[PDB]
Amino acid sequence: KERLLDELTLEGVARYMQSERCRRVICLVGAGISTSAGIPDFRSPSTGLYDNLEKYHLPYPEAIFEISYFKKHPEPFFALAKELYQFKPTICHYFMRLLKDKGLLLRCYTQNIDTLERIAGLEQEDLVEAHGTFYTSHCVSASCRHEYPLSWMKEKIFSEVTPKCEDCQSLVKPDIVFFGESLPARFFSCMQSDFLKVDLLLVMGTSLQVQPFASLISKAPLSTPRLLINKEKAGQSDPFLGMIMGLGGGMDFDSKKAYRDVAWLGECDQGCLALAELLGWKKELEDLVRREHASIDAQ
Amino acid sequence: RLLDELTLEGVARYMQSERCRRVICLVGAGISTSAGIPDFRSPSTGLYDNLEKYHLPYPEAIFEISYFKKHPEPFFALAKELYQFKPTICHYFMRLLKDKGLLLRCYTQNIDTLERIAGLEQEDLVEAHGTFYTSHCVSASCRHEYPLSWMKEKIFSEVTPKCEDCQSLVKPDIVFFGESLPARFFSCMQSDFLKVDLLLVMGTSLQVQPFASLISKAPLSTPRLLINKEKAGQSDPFLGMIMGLGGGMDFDSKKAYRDVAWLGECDQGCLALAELLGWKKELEDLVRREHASIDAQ
Ligand SMILES: Nc1ncnc2c1ncn2[C@@H]1O[C@H](COP(=O)(O)OP(=O)(O)OC[C@H]2O[C@H](O)[C@H](O)[C@@H]2O)[C@@H](O)[C@H]1O
Ligand SMILES: Nc1ncnc2c1ncn2[C@@H]1O[C@H](COP(=O)(O)OP(=O)(O)OC[C@H]2O[C@H](O)[C@H](O)[C@@H]2O)[C@@H](O)[C@H]1O
Ligand SMILES: [Zn+2]
Ligand SMILES: [Zn+2]
Repeated sequence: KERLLDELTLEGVARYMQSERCRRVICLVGAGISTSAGIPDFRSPSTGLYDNLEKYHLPYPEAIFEISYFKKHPEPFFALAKELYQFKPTICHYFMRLLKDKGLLLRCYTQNIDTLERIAGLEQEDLVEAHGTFYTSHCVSASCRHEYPLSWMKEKIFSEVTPKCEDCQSLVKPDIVFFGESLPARFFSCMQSDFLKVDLLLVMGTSLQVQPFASLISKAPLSTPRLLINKEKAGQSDPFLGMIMGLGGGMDFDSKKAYRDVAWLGECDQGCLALAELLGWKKELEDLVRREHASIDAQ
Repeated sequence: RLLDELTLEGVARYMQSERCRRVICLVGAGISTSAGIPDFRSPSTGLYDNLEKYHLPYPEAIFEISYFKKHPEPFFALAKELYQFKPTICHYFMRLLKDKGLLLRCYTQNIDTLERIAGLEQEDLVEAHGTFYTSHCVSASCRHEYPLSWMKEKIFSEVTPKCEDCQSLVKPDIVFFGESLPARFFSCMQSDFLKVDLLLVMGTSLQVQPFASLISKAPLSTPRLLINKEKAGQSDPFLGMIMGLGGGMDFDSKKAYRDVAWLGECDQGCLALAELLGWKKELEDLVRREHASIDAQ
């Protein structure tokens, strides 16, 4: 339990990052880093997806990604799946690409399934897609588990055909993680190793409202500084009934005892630009975004 | 490793040793079922399966602070509909721990007061999910306290309570979803869990935070005995899990070292351990005496 930051501010963190002790950075990201791109997050008021599902007549919004409700009524999820089937990465994404190219990125653990991380240039080794992906789909039966490709899933989706296994006739779904579902093994293999020697955590665009992902901030050493770049504070709350975080497993930005957590409130993109400038990468970042976006438009 | 075998017998042997000086009990609604009080989440019998008459979006809503401010009628309806019972053998076993200087603390999620009626004192107790005894206005600015008498009159009168000052809702200090827990929970927690030699967990599903976190707060060497109808706290990780990652029980893996599950009724598990400890007759005599006294208006 050591304080490495000279001051609990973005500036202090930048200074720390340009030190030699800071070699390994883990990024923890959610849907907030993609809103600037046109993709809605989940729990933002009025705007968020969970406030926009009335037409599916769910008992509650999370039901649409809940494995039991799904097996019982899979039609809504696939309707929503086609209703929301291109986007470009954000400055946040390319800031993470920069971290990678500057040899500071041990890993990015993401809750998103938009693939903007890959598109931003991150490779699979760099990525833990904590909540799955659409690229591959599987028959839900544990015996069968027959794999099916993205082309097949699309066909079924836009063909408005509820996918079934050609073999067992069971339901087939994309390997995105539903509530009640187990997370990809890679999530666990990479976590056991990654968090033992991490020098900085960068949390961005997440409300930290789901487990086990929320536990990740607790897995880092107590000395490891943690910076949240988010429109609102997350992970900091007094203990209340139904809280997601484990007791003492959250962030401490403001208490008298606060020593390693820093909260920059605003758009992810602007926090990333600010940090870059403090680091001296602002024009390199800008040029990376203009170039990549340009190269994208050409396609 | 402190337990010689992961069995009730190994726990009893450990408890008779000199290394077991302080015991913390963690209890839930399952320790009160044998007295006629239903739990929350047991299928069909549990309360959350018996709230259809209130037409809730989900059962927990009836104890959720937001739905409550929007729709306070169902709660009070239930509050009078569920407004006497006697403590069970499990409660008196905890009283027995108290009488033998082994009980550091009992943390309870229950609000039925059978722990007090059973003979536990305020200092022995952490009522983690509050109490019906006192009631407060929901406004943080107001926070006008009201007595049990006030709340009863209002409830049995079918009168939705309002604050005399701000006209906002008034509710008993039982902890709803979204509500902060009593400060004493955290103050007692910080000190208690540095010096606990045994966790005894009874009659809870460990499905709500921050109470579920308490098992992770104990030292890694401290044995943990669950006495419950079903195994609790031991699950593979999944999206939506309540437990923090690695914060649960390990009864059955190859790496298990300290956690033991005794599956059955709480009263029978307490009788079995008592027997093992040589306290069974003393326990049965305590229960008989105190129940007799109770019957005596
Ligand atoms: N443009 C932005 N700039 C900065 N912060 C933002 C921005 N947009 C949103 N935020 C903040 O970003 C946060 C977004 O909160 P949430 O929408 O809950 O997204 P999640 O990724 O954490 O959801 C996790 C899981 O929940 C689901 O069940 C799925 O399983 C998901 O995988 C909020 O604090 C916003 O204020
Ligand atoms: N007679 C019995 N003997 C042994 N175990 C029993 C018995 N009866 C029930 N059980 C077990 O007892 C366990 C009771 O499970 P739950 O019904 O969730 O009660 P909680 O106290 O943990 O609820 C915690 C909070 O949740 C609410 O929101 C309130 O806020 C509560 O404070 C089950 O596993 C049964 O198998
Ligand atoms: Zn199949
Ligand atoms: Zn008031």
